[PDB]
Amino acid sequence: KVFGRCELAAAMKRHGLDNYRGYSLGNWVCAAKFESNFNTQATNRNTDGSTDYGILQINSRWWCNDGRTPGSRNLCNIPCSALLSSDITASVNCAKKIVSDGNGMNAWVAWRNRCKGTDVQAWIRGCRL
Repeated sequence: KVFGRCELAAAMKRHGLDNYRGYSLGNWVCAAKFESNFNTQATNRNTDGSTDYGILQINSRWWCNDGRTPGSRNLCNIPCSALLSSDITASVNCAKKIVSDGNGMNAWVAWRNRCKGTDVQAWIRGCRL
């Protein structure tokens, strides 16, 4: 399903992402906007054969199992399909592991290229949170 901007901000906050590892809610909303356009069902195949899943485009190379990414891991211990649910719990929980991995939100290349350093608070502006 496709979240509204404020609807996703609220859901992310409810699931504990606001200021998680020091990243304000606007960072998370901005990342989701450019990764998936707020669509939980978003998938994209990578050149190496791995696939990115869900609102935060989490990659099967490391984080989830899709049964078709040779040599990969499943560090979030979930089927990649869980990342496509209308319920964002699995995506949020896995994102918390990813952002704790060492490079912070730079793990999301779209965040680094389109969100990092910008006025990310604009993404939650006007939202009842």
